[PDB]
Amino acid sequence: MEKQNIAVILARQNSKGLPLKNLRKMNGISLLGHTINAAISSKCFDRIIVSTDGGLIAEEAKNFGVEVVLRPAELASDTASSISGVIHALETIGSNSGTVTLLQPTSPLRTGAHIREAFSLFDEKIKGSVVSACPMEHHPLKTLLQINEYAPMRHLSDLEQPRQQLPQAFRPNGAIYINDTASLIANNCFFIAPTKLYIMSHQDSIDIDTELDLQQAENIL
Amino acid sequence: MEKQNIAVILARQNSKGLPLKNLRKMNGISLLGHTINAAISSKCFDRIIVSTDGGLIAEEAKNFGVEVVLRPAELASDTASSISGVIHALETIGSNSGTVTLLQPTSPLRTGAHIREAFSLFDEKIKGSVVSACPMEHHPLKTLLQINNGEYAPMRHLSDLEQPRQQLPQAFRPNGAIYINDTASLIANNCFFIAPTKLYIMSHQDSIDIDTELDLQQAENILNH
Ligand SMILES: Nc1ccn([C@@H]2O[C@H](COP(=O)(O)OP(=O)(O)O)[C@@H](O)[C@H]2O)c(=O)n1
Ligand SMILES: Nc1ccn([C@@H]2O[C@H](COP(=O)(O)OP(=O)(O)O)[C@@H](O)[C@H]2O)c(=O)n1
Repeated sequence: MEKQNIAVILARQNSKGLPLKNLRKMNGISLLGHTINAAISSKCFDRIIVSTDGGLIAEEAKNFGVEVVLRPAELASDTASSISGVIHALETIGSNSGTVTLLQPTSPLRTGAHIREAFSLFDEKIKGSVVSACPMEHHPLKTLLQINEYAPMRHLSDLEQPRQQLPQAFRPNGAIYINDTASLIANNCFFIAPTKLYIMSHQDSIDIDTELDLQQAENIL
Repeated sequence: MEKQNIAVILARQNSKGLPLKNLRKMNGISLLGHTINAAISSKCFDRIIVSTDGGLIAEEAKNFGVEVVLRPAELASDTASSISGVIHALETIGSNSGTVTLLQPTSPLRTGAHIREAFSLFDEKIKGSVVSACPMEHHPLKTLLQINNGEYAPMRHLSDLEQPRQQLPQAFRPNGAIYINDTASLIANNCFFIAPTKLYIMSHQDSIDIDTELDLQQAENILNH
Protein backbone atom coordinates (compact mmCIF):
# COMPACT_ATOMS: atom_id res chain seq x y z
CA MET A 1 0.00 0.00 0.00
CA GLU A 2 1.41 3.34 -1.12
CA LYS A 3 2.13 5.83 1.66
CA GLN A 4 -0.43 8.59 2.23
CA ASN A 5 -0.29 11.78 4.26
CA ILE A 6 -3.62 11.89 6.05
CA ALA A 7 -5.25 14.70 7.93
CA VAL A 8 -7.81 13.69 10.53
CA ILE A 9 -10.06 16.36 11.96
CA LEU A 10 -12.06 15.05 14.91
CA ALA A 11 -15.29 17.03 15.03
CA ARG A 12 -17.92 15.47 17.23
CA GLN A 13 -21.17 17.47 17.25
CA ASN A 14 -21.73 18.01 20.97
CA SER A 15 -19.35 19.88 23.25
CA LYS A 16 -19.19 20.24 27.04
CA GLY A 17 -18.92 24.02 26.93
CA LEU A 18 -20.19 25.76 23.82
CA PRO A 19 -23.04 23.73 22.27
CA LEU A 20 -22.44 22.77 18.61
CA LYS A 21 -19.01 24.33 19.16
CA ASN A 22 -17.38 22.93 16.02
CA LEU A 23 -20.03 24.67 13.92
CA ARG A 24 -19.77 28.05 15.68
CA LYS A 25 -18.88 30.79 13.19
CA MET A 26 -15.79 32.95 13.41
CA ASN A 27 -15.76 35.62 10.73
CA GLY A 28 -18.68 33.83 9.13
CA ILE A 29 -16.84 30.52 8.76
CA SER A 30 -17.30 27.62 11.18
CA LEU A 31 -14.39 26.43 13.34
CA LEU A 32 -14.51 23.20 11.35
CA GLY A 33 -14.35 25.20 8.12
CA HIS A 34 -11.29 27.14 9.30
CA THR A 35 -9.36 24.00 10.15
CA ILE A 36 -10.49 22.33 6.91
CA ASN A 37 -9.25 25.37 4.96
CA ALA A 38 -5.95 25.14 6.81
CA ALA A 39 -5.57 21.49 5.84
CA ILE A 40 -6.35 22.25 2.19
CA SER A 41 -4.24 25.39 1.86
CA SER A 42 -1.31 23.55 3.44
CA LYS A 43 -1.07 21.14 0.51
CA CYS A 44 0.58 18.64 2.85
CA PHE A 45 -2.17 16.01 2.60
CA ASP A 46 -3.26 13.42 0.07
CA ARG A 47 -6.45 12.83 2.11
CA ILE A 48 -8.40 15.03 4.51
CA ILE A 49 -10.89 13.27 6.78
CA VAL A 50 -13.44 14.81 9.11
CA SER A 51 -14.61 12.29 11.72
CA THR A 52 -17.94 12.94 13.41
CA ASP A 53 -21.05 11.53 15.07
CA GLY A 54 -23.60 14.04 13.71
CA GLY A 55 -25.31 14.85 10.44
CA LEU A 56 -24.92 18.60 10.84
CA ILE A 57 -21.08 18.33 11.07
CA ALA A 58 -21.05 15.84 8.18
CA GLU A 59 -23.01 18.18 5.89
CA GLU A 60 -20.64 21.04 6.70
CA ALA A 61 -17.57 18.92 5.97
CA LYS A 62 -18.99 17.72 2.68
CA ASN A 63 -19.69 21.31 1.63
CA PHE A 64 -15.97 21.86 2.13
CA GLY A 65 -14.98 19.12 -0.31
CA VAL A 66 -13.44 16.70 2.19
CA GLU A 67 -14.11 13.09 3.18
CA VAL A 68 -16.39 12.15 6.08
CA VAL A 69 -16.07 9.24 8.48
CA LEU A 70 -19.11 8.54 10.65
CA ARG A 71 -18.17 7.76 14.27
CA PRO A 72 -20.36 5.54 16.47
CA ALA A 73 -21.81 7.29 19.52
CA GLU A 74 -19.48 5.30 21.82
CA LEU A 75 -16.46 6.83 20.08
CA ALA A 76 -17.94 10.33 20.34
CA SER A 77 -18.86 10.39 24.03
CA ASP A 78 -17.31 12.73 26.61
CA THR A 79 -15.03 9.90 27.74
CA ALA A 80 -13.93 8.96 24.21
CA SER A 81 -10.19 9.35 23.68
CA SER A 82 -9.03 11.29 20.63
CA ILE A 83 -6.51 8.56 19.86
CA SER A 84 -9.29 5.95 19.52
CA GLY A 85 -10.98 8.49 17.26
CA VAL A 86 -7.99 8.73 14.93
CA ILE A 87 -7.42 4.95 14.93
CA HIS A 88 -11.02 4.38 13.89
CA ALA A 89 -10.67 6.91 11.08
CA LEU A 90 -7.53 5.26 9.66
CA GLU A 91 -9.18 1.83 9.82
CA THR A 92 -12.31 3.16 8.14
CA ILE A 93 -10.40 4.46 5.11
CA GLY A 94 -7.93 1.57 5.26
CA SER A 95 -4.63 3.42 5.70
CA ASN A 96 -1.65 2.28 7.76
CA SER A 97 1.36 3.82 5.98
CA GLY A 98 2.54 7.38 5.67
CA THR A 99 1.77 10.18 8.11
CA VAL A 100 -1.42 11.02 10.01
CA THR A 101 -1.98 14.52 11.38
CA LEU A 102 -4.55 15.41 14.01
CA LEU A 103 -6.01 18.91 13.47
CA GLN A 104 -8.49 20.11 16.09
CA PRO A 105 -11.04 22.75 15.03
CA THR A 106 -10.63 24.39 18.45
CA SER A 107 -7.38 25.95 17.19
CA PRO A 108 -8.88 28.21 14.46
CA LEU A 109 -5.85 30.53 14.15
CA ARG A 110 -3.64 27.64 13.06
CA THR A 111 -3.14 28.21 9.30
CA GLY A 112 -2.08 26.13 6.34
CA ALA A 113 1.27 27.93 6.53
CA HIS A 114 1.56 26.74 10.13
CA ILE A 115 0.83 23.15 9.17
CA ARG A 116 3.29 23.24 6.28
CA GLU A 117 6.10 24.65 8.39
CA ALA A 118 5.37 22.11 11.13
CA PHE A 119 5.58 19.43 8.43
CA SER A 120 9.08 20.44 7.34
CA LEU A 121 10.20 19.33 10.80
CA PHE A 122 8.93 15.76 10.44
CA ASP A 123 11.82 13.33 10.00
CA GLU A 124 10.84 10.46 7.68
CA LYS A 125 13.74 8.31 8.91
CA ILE A 126 13.45 8.85 12.65
CA LYS A 127 9.64 9.18 12.70
CA GLY A 128 9.31 11.09 15.96
CA SER A 129 6.21 13.27 16.49
CA VAL A 130 6.01 16.92 15.49
CA VAL A 131 3.76 18.71 17.95
CA SER A 132 2.84 22.41 17.82
CA ALA A 133 3.56 24.25 21.06
CA CYS A 134 3.71 27.73 22.59
CA PRO A 135 5.84 29.38 25.31
CA MET A 136 4.72 29.09 28.96
CA GLU A 137 3.76 32.23 30.93
CA HIS A 138 4.82 30.59 34.20
CA HIS A 139 7.94 28.45 34.05
CA PRO A 140 7.19 24.74 34.79
CA LEU A 141 10.48 24.28 36.66
CA LYS A 142 9.38 26.95 39.15
CA THR A 143 6.52 24.84 40.50
CA LEU A 144 5.90 22.14 43.13
CA LEU A 145 3.86 18.92 43.01
CA GLN A 146 1.66 17.59 45.82
CA ILE A 147 2.78 14.20 47.14
CA ASN A 148 1.63 14.09 50.81
CA GLU A 149 3.10 17.52 51.25
CA TYR A 150 4.82 19.26 48.30
CA ALA A 151 8.10 18.80 46.42
CA PRO A 152 9.82 20.99 43.81
CA MET A 153 9.54 20.03 40.14
CA ARG A 154 13.31 19.62 40.05
CA HIS A 155 15.50 21.51 42.54
CA LEU A 156 14.59 24.10 45.19
CA SER A 157 17.14 26.42 43.64
CA ASP A 158 15.02 26.40 40.47
CA LEU A 159 12.27 28.23 42.37
CA GLU A 160 14.62 31.17 42.94
CA GLN A 161 16.35 31.07 39.54
CA PRO A 162 15.59 33.82 36.96
CA ARG A 163 14.14 32.63 33.62
CA GLN A 164 17.26 33.41 31.56
CA GLN A 165 19.25 30.91 33.66
CA LEU A 166 16.65 28.17 33.05
CA PRO A 167 15.88 26.11 29.90
CA GLN A 168 13.26 27.34 27.41
CA ALA A 169 9.84 25.98 28.41
CA PHE A 170 7.01 25.09 25.99
CA ARG A 171 3.60 23.42 26.17
CA PRO A 172 1.68 21.63 23.37
CA ASN A 173 -1.19 23.83 22.18
CA GLY A 174 -3.36 21.14 20.59
CA ALA A 175 -3.39 22.64 17.10
CA ILE A 176 -1.16 20.11 15.36
CA TYR A 177 0.08 16.54 16.08
CA ILE A 178 1.95 14.91 13.15
CA ASN A 179 3.06 11.25 13.36
CA ASP A 180 4.29 8.36 11.26
CA THR A 181 1.08 6.35 10.71
CA ALA A 182 2.45 2.89 11.58
CA SER A 183 4.05 4.32 14.74
CA LEU A 184 0.85 5.92 15.98
CA ILE A 185 -1.06 2.67 15.38
CA ALA A 186 1.65 0.64 17.17
CA ASN A 187 2.01 3.12 20.05
CA ASN A 188 -1.65 4.11 20.31
CA CYS A 189 -0.79 7.69 21.33
CA PHE A 190 0.11 11.05 19.77
CA PHE A 191 3.51 11.63 21.41
CA ILE A 192 6.25 9.43 19.99
CA ALA A 193 9.95 9.89 20.78
CA PRO A 194 11.92 11.65 19.55
CA THR A 195 9.24 14.31 19.73
CA LYS A 196 10.05 17.59 17.95
CA LEU A 197 8.26 20.89 18.45
CA TYR A 198 6.85 23.51 16.13
CA ILE A 199 6.74 26.79 18.03
CA MET A 200 3.69 29.01 17.62
CA SER A 201 3.00 32.39 19.23
CA HIS A 202 0.45 32.72 22.04
CA GLN A 203 -1.93 34.56 19.74
CA ASP A 204 -2.08 31.88 17.04
CA SER A 205 -2.26 29.18 19.72
CA ILE A 206 -5.67 30.37 20.93
CA ASP A 207 -7.93 27.44 21.80
CA ILE A 208 -11.71 27.91 21.58
CA ASP A 209 -13.53 26.73 24.67
CA THR A 210 -15.89 29.57 25.70
CA GLU A 211 -17.93 32.34 24.10
CA LEU A 212 -15.16 34.76 25.12
CA ASP A 213 -12.46 32.79 23.29
CA LEU A 214 -14.60 33.02 20.17
CA GLN A 215 -14.77 36.84 20.26
CA GLN A 216 -11.12 37.18 21.24
CA ALA A 217 -9.96 35.03 18.33
CA GLU A 218 -12.43 36.79 16.03
CA ASN A 219 -10.58 40.03 16.86
CA ILE A 220 -7.06 38.71 16.39
CA LEU A 221 -8.14 38.29 12.77
CA MET B 1 19.63 38.16 71.08
CA GLU B 2 15.96 37.35 71.80
CA LYS B 3 13.92 35.90 68.91
CA GLN B 4 11.82 38.39 66.90
CA ASN B 5 9.34 37.86 64.10
CA ILE B 6 10.32 40.37 61.41
CA ALA B 7 8.38 41.40 58.32
CA VAL B 8 10.40 42.90 55.46
CA ILE B 9 8.71 44.81 52.69
CA LEU B 10 11.00 45.60 49.81
CA ALA B 11 9.66 48.66 48.04
CA ARG B 12 11.98 50.48 45.66
CA GLN B 13 10.51 53.80 44.58
CA ASN B 14 10.89 53.51 40.82
CA SER B 15 9.55 50.93 38.39
CA LYS B 16 10.25 50.45 34.68
CA GLY B 17 6.81 48.92 34.39
CA LEU B 18 4.21 51.01 36.15
CA PRO B 19 5.79 54.33 37.21
CA LEU B 20 6.03 54.83 41.01
CA LYS B 21 4.14 51.53 41.21
CA ASN B 22 4.44 51.02 44.96
CA LEU B 23 2.84 54.40 45.59
CA ARG B 24 -0.07 53.82 43.19
CA LYS B 25 -3.41 53.91 44.99
CA MET B 26 -6.00 51.17 44.86
CA ASN B 27 -9.30 52.20 46.47
CA GLY B 28 -7.70 55.11 48.29
CA ILE B 29 -4.66 53.26 49.66
CA SER B 30 -1.26 52.89 47.99
CA LEU B 31 -0.06 49.39 47.11
CA LEU B 32 2.58 49.79 49.83
CA GLY B 33 -0.12 50.73 52.34
CA HIS B 34 -2.24 47.66 51.60
CA THR B 35 0.70 45.38 52.33
CA ILE B 36 1.69 47.29 55.48
CA ASN B 37 -1.94 47.03 56.65
CA ALA B 38 -1.88 43.28 56.04
CA ALA B 39 1.32 42.95 58.05
CA ILE B 40 -0.10 45.01 60.90
CA SER B 41 -3.53 43.37 61.01
CA SER B 42 -1.97 39.88 60.89
CA LYS B 43 -0.45 40.58 64.32
CA CYS B 44 2.27 38.07 63.45
CA PHE B 45 5.25 40.43 63.69
CA ASP B 46 7.21 42.17 66.43
CA ARG B 47 8.69 44.45 63.80
CA ILE B 48 7.68 45.59 60.34
CA ILE B 49 10.38 47.08 58.16
CA VAL B 50 9.92 48.73 54.75
CA SER B 51 13.17 48.74 52.78
CA THR B 52 13.49 51.38 50.11
CA ASP B 53 15.69 53.75 48.14
CA GLY B 54 13.30 56.71 47.99
CA GLY B 55 11.95 59.51 50.16
CA LEU B 56 8.36 59.26 48.98
CA ILE B 57 8.26 55.57 49.94
CA ALA B 58 9.92 56.25 53.30
CA GLU B 59 7.44 59.03 54.05
CA GLU B 60 4.51 56.75 53.16
CA ALA B 61 5.85 53.92 55.34
CA LYS B 62 6.36 56.29 58.25
CA ASN B 63 2.73 57.45 58.02
CA PHE B 64 1.79 53.83 58.63
CA GLY B 65 3.89 53.69 61.78
CA VAL B 66 6.48 51.19 60.58
CA GLU B 67 10.27 51.18 60.35
CA VAL B 68 12.21 52.26 57.28
CA VAL B 69 15.53 50.88 56.04
CA LEU B 70 17.42 52.79 53.36
CA ARG B 71 18.91 50.73 50.56
CA PRO B 72 22.02 51.67 48.56
CA ALA B 73 21.43 52.21 44.83
CA GLU B 74 23.08 48.87 44.13
CA LEU B 75 20.57 46.97 46.28
CA ALA B 76 17.69 48.76 44.61
CA SER B 77 18.90 48.31 41.03
CA ASP B 78 16.98 46.32 38.45
CA THR B 79 19.39 43.38 38.93
CA ALA B 80 19.42 43.45 42.77
CA SER B 81 18.05 40.19 44.17
CA SER B 82 15.28 40.30 46.78
CA ILE B 83 17.29 38.05 49.11
CA SER B 84 20.19 40.51 49.21
CA GLY B 85 17.62 43.16 50.10
CA VAL B 86 16.21 41.11 52.95
CA ILE B 87 19.69 40.24 54.27
CA HIS B 88 20.52 43.94 54.21
CA ALA B 89 17.31 44.78 56.11
CA LEU B 90 18.15 42.27 58.87
CA GLU B 91 21.76 43.49 59.06
CA THR B 92 20.64 47.10 59.30
CA ILE B 93 18.27 46.45 62.22
CA GLY B 94 20.60 43.82 63.68
CA SER B 95 18.25 40.82 63.82
CA ASN B 96 19.60 37.35 63.17
CA SER B 97 17.17 35.23 65.19
CA GLY B 98 13.47 34.41 64.98
CA THR B 99 11.55 34.52 61.72
CA VAL B 100 11.72 36.85 58.72
CA THR B 101 8.91 37.27 56.21
CA LEU B 102 9.02 38.85 52.80
CA LEU B 103 5.74 40.54 51.90
CA GLN B 104 5.76 42.06 48.40
CA PRO B 105 3.64 45.21 47.85
CA THR B 106 2.75 43.81 44.42
CA SER B 107 0.29 41.35 46.03
CA PRO B 108 -2.35 43.79 47.39
CA LEU B 109 -5.03 41.14 47.78
CA ARG B 110 -2.90 39.13 50.24
CA THR B 111 -4.43 40.01 53.61
CA GLY B 112 -3.59 40.01 57.27
CA ALA B 113 -5.67 36.85 57.61
CA HIS B 114 -3.77 35.17 54.75
CA ILE B 115 -0.55 35.86 56.60
CA ARG B 116 -1.92 34.56 59.90
CA GLU B 117 -2.98 31.31 58.25
CA ALA B 118 0.41 30.93 56.55
CA PHE B 119 2.17 31.33 59.90
CA SER B 120 0.11 28.52 61.43
CA LEU B 121 1.97 26.23 59.00
CA PHE B 122 5.44 27.34 60.09
CA ASP B 123 7.18 24.73 62.27
CA GLU B 124 9.73 26.41 64.55
CA LYS B 125 11.27 23.01 65.22
CA ILE B 126 11.82 21.88 61.60
CA LYS B 127 12.36 25.44 60.37
CA GLY B 128 11.35 24.86 56.75
CA SER B 129 9.97 27.68 54.57
CA VAL B 130 6.30 28.56 54.23
CA VAL B 131 5.50 30.01 50.83
CA SER B 132 2.12 31.11 49.46
CA ALA B 133 1.25 29.53 46.14
CA CYS B 134 -1.67 29.07 43.80
CA PRO B 135 -2.79 26.40 41.33
CA MET B 136 -1.47 26.31 37.77
CA GLU B 137 -3.76 26.73 34.75
CA HIS B 138 -1.43 24.60 32.61
CA HIS B 139 0.08 21.56 34.29
CA PRO B 140 3.90 21.92 34.48
CA LEU B 141 4.46 18.22 33.75
CA LYS B 142 2.73 18.76 30.40
CA THR B 143 5.70 20.68 28.98
CA LEU B 144 9.12 20.14 27.40
CA LEU B 145 12.43 21.97 27.91
CA GLN B 146 14.66 23.24 25.11
CA ILE B 147 18.07 21.53 25.08
CA ASN B 148 19.83 22.64 21.90
CA ASN B 149 18.25 25.18 19.51
CA GLY B 150 15.78 22.77 17.91
CA GLU B 151 15.86 19.91 20.40
CA TYR B 152 13.49 19.46 23.35
CA ALA B 153 12.79 17.00 26.14
CA PRO B 154 9.69 16.41 28.27
CA MET B 155 9.63 17.80 31.81
CA ARG B 156 9.32 14.25 33.13
CA HIS B 157 7.63 11.43 31.20
CA LEU B 158 6.71 11.71 27.51
CA SER B 159 3.50 9.90 28.49
CA ASP B 160 2.67 12.69 30.97
CA LEU B 161 1.89 14.92 27.99
CA GLU B 162 -1.16 12.77 27.20
CA GLN B 163 -2.09 11.93 30.81
CA PRO B 164 -5.42 13.36 32.04
CA ARG B 165 -4.91 16.18 34.57
CA GLN B 166 -6.86 14.28 37.26
CA GLN B 167 -4.33 11.46 37.12
CA LEU B 168 -1.32 13.74 37.62
CA PRO B 169 -0.03 15.13 40.93
CA GLN B 170 -1.53 18.53 41.81
CA ALA B 171 0.80 21.36 40.79
CA PHE B 172 1.36 24.76 42.39
CA ARG B 173 3.51 27.83 41.88
CA PRO B 174 4.65 30.41 44.46
CA ASN B 175 2.64 33.60 44.00
CA GLY B 176 5.20 36.01 45.45
CA ALA B 177 2.87 37.15 48.23
CA ILE B 178 4.42 35.45 51.29
CA TYR B 179 7.76 33.82 52.15
CA ILE B 180 8.23 32.89 55.79
CA ASN B 181 11.60 31.62 57.00
CA ASP B 182 13.54 30.95 60.17
CA THR B 183 15.94 33.93 60.21
CA ALA B 184 19.11 31.99 61.05
CA SER B 185 18.36 29.54 58.23
CA LEU B 186 17.64 32.32 55.70
CA ILE B 187 20.95 34.01 56.54
CA ALA B 188 22.99 30.79 56.29
CA ASN B 189 21.24 29.50 53.15
CA ASN B 190 21.00 32.90 51.43
CA CYS B 191 17.70 31.97 49.76
CA PHE B 192 13.94 31.97 50.39
CA PHE B 193 13.31 28.24 49.78
CA ILE B 194 14.59 25.98 52.52
CA ALA B 195 13.61 22.32 52.96
CA PRO B 196 11.15 21.18 53.95
CA THR B 197 9.14 23.92 52.22
CA LYS B 198 5.44 24.02 53.08
CA LEU B 199 2.91 25.72 50.82
CA TYR B 200 0.08 27.99 51.90
CA ILE B 201 -2.50 27.70 49.14
CA MET B 202 -4.26 30.83 47.90
CA SER B 203 -6.70 31.32 45.03
CA HIS B 204 -5.84 32.87 41.66
CA GLN B 205 -7.98 35.86 42.54
CA ASP B 206 -6.18 36.66 45.81
CA SER B 207 -2.84 35.94 44.14
CA ILE B 208 -3.09 38.78 41.64
CA ASP B 209 0.35 40.32 41.03
CA ILE B 210 0.54 44.00 40.09
CA ASP B 211 2.67 44.59 37.04
CA THR B 212 0.40 46.71 34.78
CA GLU B 213 -2.31 49.37 34.85
CA LEU B 214 -4.78 46.58 33.97
CA ASP B 215 -3.74 44.45 36.94
CA LEU B 216 -4.47 47.43 39.15
CA GLN B 217 -7.98 47.76 37.72
CA GLN B 218 -8.62 44.06 38.09
CA ALA B 219 -7.44 44.32 41.70
CA GLU B 220 -9.76 47.25 42.43
CA ASN B 221 -12.62 45.38 40.76
CA ILE B 222 -12.05 42.33 42.93
CA LEU B 223 -12.09 44.52 46.04
CA ASN B 224 -15.11 46.53 44.86
CA HIS B 225 -16.96 43.21 45.00
N1 LIG C 1 -13.48 12.02 21.53
C1 LIG C 1 -13.33 13.26 21.03
C2 LIG C 1 -12.75 14.26 21.74
C3 LIG C 1 -12.57 15.49 21.29
N2 LIG C 1 -13.02 15.85 19.92
C4 LIG C 1 -12.86 17.14 19.29
O1 LIG C 1 -11.56 17.67 19.49
C5 LIG C 1 -11.63 19.05 19.62
C6 LIG C 1 -10.94 19.43 20.95
O2 LIG C 1 -11.70 19.00 22.09
P1 LIG C 1 -11.58 19.72 23.52
O3 LIG C 1 -12.73 19.20 24.40
O4 LIG C 1 -10.12 19.45 24.08
O5 LIG C 1 -11.80 21.21 23.20
P2 LIG C 1 -11.34 22.17 24.33
O6 LIG C 1 -11.82 21.63 25.74
O7 LIG C 1 -9.81 22.13 24.24
O8 LIG C 1 -11.84 23.59 23.97
C7 LIG C 1 -13.08 19.49 19.50
O9 LIG C 1 -13.36 19.88 18.16
C8 LIG C 1 -13.79 18.19 19.88
O10 LIG C 1 -15.14 18.08 19.37
C9 LIG C 1 -13.62 14.78 19.21
O11 LIG C 1 -14.07 14.98 17.98
N3 LIG C 1 -13.75 13.55 19.76
N1 LIG D 1 15.42 44.19 44.53
C1 LIG D 1 14.10 44.42 44.60
C2 LIG D 1 13.19 43.62 43.95
C3 LIG D 1 11.88 43.79 44.01
N2 LIG D 1 11.30 44.90 44.79
C4 LIG D 1 9.88 45.15 44.95
O1 LIG D 1 9.13 43.93 44.91
C5 LIG D 1 7.96 44.10 44.18
C6 LIG D 1 7.99 43.14 42.98
O2 LIG D 1 9.09 43.42 42.09
P1 LIG D 1 8.89 43.78 40.55
O3 LIG D 1 10.07 43.15 39.78
O4 LIG D 1 7.46 43.33 40.09
O5 LIG D 1 8.98 45.31 40.51
P2 LIG D 1 9.29 45.86 39.11
O6 LIG D 1 10.82 45.77 38.88
O7 LIG D 1 8.41 45.13 38.03
O8 LIG D 1 8.88 47.33 39.22
C7 LIG D 1 7.81 45.56 43.83
O9 LIG D 1 7.01 46.22 44.82
C8 LIG D 1 9.27 46.02 43.86
O10 LIG D 1 9.44 47.43 44.13
C9 LIG D 1 12.27 45.72 45.44
O11 LIG D 1 11.89 46.75 46.17
N3 LIG D 1 13.59 45.47 45.34
